[PDB]
Amino acid sequence: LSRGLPRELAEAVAGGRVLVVGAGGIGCELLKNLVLTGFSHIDLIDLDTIDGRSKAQVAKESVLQFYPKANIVAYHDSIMNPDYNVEFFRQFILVMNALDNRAARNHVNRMCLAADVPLIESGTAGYLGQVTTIKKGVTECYECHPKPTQRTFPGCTIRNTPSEPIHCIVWAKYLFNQLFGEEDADQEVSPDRADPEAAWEPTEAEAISTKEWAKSTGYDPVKLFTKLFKDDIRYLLTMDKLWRKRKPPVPLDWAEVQSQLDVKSYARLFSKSIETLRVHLIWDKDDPSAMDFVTSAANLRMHIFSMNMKSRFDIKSMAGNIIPAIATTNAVIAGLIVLEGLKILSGKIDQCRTIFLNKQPNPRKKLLVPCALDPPNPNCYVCASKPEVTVRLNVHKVTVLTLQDKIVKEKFAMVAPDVQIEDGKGTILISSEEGETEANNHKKLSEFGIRNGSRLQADDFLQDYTLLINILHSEDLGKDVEFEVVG
Amino acid sequence: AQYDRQIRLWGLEAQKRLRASRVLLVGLKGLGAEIAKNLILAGVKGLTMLDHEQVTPEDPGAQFLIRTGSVGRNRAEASLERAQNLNPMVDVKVDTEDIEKKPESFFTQFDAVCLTCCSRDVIVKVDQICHKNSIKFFTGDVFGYHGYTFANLGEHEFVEEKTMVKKKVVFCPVKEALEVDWSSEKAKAALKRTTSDYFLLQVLLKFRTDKGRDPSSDTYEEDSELLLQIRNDVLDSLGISPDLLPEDFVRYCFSEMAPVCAVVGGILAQEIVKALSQRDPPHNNFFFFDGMKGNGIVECLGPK
Ligand SMILES: COC(=O)[C@H]1[C@H]2C=C[C@]([C@H](Cc3ccc(C)cc3)Nc3ccccc3)(O2)[C@H]1C(=O)OC
Ligand SMILES: [Mg+2]
Ligand SMILES: [Zn+2]
Repeated sequence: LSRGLPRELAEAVAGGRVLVVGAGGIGCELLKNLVLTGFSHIDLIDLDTIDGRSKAQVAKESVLQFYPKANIVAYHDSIMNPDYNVEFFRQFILVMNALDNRAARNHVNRMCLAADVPLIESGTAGYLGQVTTIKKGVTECYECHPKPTQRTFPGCTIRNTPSEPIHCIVWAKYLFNQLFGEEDADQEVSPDRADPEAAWEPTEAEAISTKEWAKSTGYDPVKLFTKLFKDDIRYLLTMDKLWRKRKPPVPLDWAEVQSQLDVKSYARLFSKSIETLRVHLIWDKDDPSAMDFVTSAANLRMHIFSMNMKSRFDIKSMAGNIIPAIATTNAVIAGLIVLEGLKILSGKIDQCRTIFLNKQPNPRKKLLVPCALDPPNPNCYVCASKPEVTVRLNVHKVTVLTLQDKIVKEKFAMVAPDVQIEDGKGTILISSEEGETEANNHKKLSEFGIRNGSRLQADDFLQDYTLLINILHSEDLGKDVEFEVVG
Repeated sequence: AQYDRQIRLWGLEAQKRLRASRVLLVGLKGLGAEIAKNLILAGVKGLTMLDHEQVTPEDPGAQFLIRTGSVGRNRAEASLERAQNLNPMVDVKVDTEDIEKKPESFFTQFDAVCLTCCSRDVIVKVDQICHKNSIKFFTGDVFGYHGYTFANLGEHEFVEEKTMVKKKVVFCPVKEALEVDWSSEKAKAALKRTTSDYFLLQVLLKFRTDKGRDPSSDTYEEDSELLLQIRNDVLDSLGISPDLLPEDFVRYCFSEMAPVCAVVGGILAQEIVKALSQRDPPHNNFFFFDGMKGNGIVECLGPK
């Protein structure tokens, strides 16, 4: 044995090349566990691109401070770049995901299926977490069953350094819970002076709650715009260590932004939803005054930290599974991930399990619950053989551009699609090569003969993925729905 | 409903109680390093890292808090700089004296005590001192793919959400938890439902007592033969079939693995956090982790 591992397994770990997709989330804990376990050849990549610099390169610098003899290969291009093709993924015996972006996780899932490389997926949600292994033809893939978007963030990011844009919607949802709901310490919105990155030193005079300052004030909307959007922001500026590489925020004044998505109107909506809610609690995403309070409070913070704001329909679509993070959950999940990787490097993929991390023991005293990996879903539209879907739309109103961007790229998560019509002639609708089918984007689908029952063959050659799309013409739906997937 | 608001104000005070708690951590090896990192990041007032051992040439070159090439100096001293950098608000003290030679007055300054890499006699003695001073007691260890945590919180009260109430949970001393009478008829039934990791802990504690060390990968041949002998002596002493712990256990309980340290250290540190803050129910009283099967089992052994 070598450090508890067999001699053959320690050699595979030392010579094995693994890929970590994502520098944030569990990535920090995962990089530590990989290096301490003995993984020498580690590749790190994220979703950003440069012309410091990328997140992977920044994370590599901190790793070498803990262990200079580590062989970290950091990439400064996004994993979504077409250069990272199947041949790139085939270099690794193991891929571990640390991202939470669904579109990128769908892409990595398809790349690992095409490369026949095991993919370890995971998720966190407060005390809860899970780890599973994806292998082509053996287990179900990441898209065999739909899964909600993970919106679990540490309190340090939501309160002090919110990197746009979902972190402000979480801050607005935390603000709703503190003022008009069950006050919780995990959902505080005040500046986090306990953030280890802040290195908060007290002043000379320093020798408080958000709901209490609104209780005695009687929930004054103009006073709540104060303190929360100008005094807390100016208190974030007193923590100097937070604004060395990232741009600092600028406060907002009520007497100035009101005198001169719309910018100055969201401040008016912020004061309108507070008066309605104080007359009326559990947050409801279908409530008129609740969603208006979140939309106004989030967009106000998105402008304070310098970024393009978002519409109300986009705020409503998000803010679904908002669970505050627990740092120990990442440490537990990251440890399980490497444990599952050791089984894969041992050639014992049959010993891999889906492991659930529970908050409290189940009826059988299990806090960590393993279960057998499920077989591939025969109805999965991604990993099944010759997958097919049915799309209901109006062929006379839907343009080729809408088919390209909203249906094939957005809904079906294709990066560089090629779409042709199964009409015998192989009529080309969409080409992944720029400069070919741009003149089709404005045309309606019916201008190419697409009618009820027409079949479109969508190919994404980067993902090695082919999807047959059956068209169901329908003039119902409504003037707000352009398409919908059957089933 | 006047008592309802008394609980609400005491529930939001859980974070202030955590930021005001001081913790003693004994043993800064693989498991202790993870526990220290999680507690320091959690924001406790202070953490005292006590370790009398020094970095040996047999220690792995790649370590969390100990810089490469620190063979010769105290393990707690070498861990100080990296541990303190995790959170400047936490004052991290370093102690180098033997834990077994410390006076009882030394422990009174702490709200919680967590022991790693300690013998059974030290584990019981410290748990008795902590119960004598109303100090929350924890212990844990890792070995191969397995790990364990134990908690003795005495009579512990906390706040749990239904929608929020207060409850009380009674813990038993570690001495009673480590010597369970299996001759009762009801105990023999629970014996069928008790994970074998509990007896794996008994075998390894007896190994650490006799050999004065944990099983080592270098001496795997002689150690695995002794472990097979100890499991026969211990399980016969308890009136249990030695086959309750399968013979192949010697293959998965050697050395300390980094992923197992992260799992056990994550569960243990979170139990310390919820105990110091008196929020959410704590595990009563054992947690056993099997890295090969992916099992994390909570057992209540000791009472009755
Ligand atoms: C700036 O943070 C980061 O970029 C991350 C990223 C880069 C480095 C980092 C680190 C990775 C790591 C590799 C090897 C060894 C022996 C230890 C750690 N993990 C970590 C996790 C939890 C507490 C501290 C450190 O993983 C992490 C760090 O240094 O945290 C401040
Ligand atoms: Mg790619
Ligand atoms: Zn699938």
